[PDB]
Amino acid sequence: MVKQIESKTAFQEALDAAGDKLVVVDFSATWCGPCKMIKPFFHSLSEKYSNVIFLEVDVDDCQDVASESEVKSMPTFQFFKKGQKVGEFSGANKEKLEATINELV
Repeated sequence: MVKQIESKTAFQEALDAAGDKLVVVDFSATWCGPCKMIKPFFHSLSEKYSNVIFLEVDVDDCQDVASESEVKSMPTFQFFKKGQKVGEFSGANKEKLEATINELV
């Protein structure tokens, strides 16, 4: 389903552990309306796409991770393959989320 990532070390470990699998990271804030709107879906997609690793980073708790990641809006989705960022977009756009998961593997 979804793993909460709570430090830069945990982030790097998850990217390393993923091997060749696509990783999708939701940079989110609990208070933010579009994040509330997408949250159950990000979850649903994670069950439809069971070979994809789904991560969440709370930007208010993990401010250093959010800074490093160059986040400026929420939700922001970043996509990784073998440690490399291969896609990114923001907004609670379910169609784009699911399609991007398919485009990147």
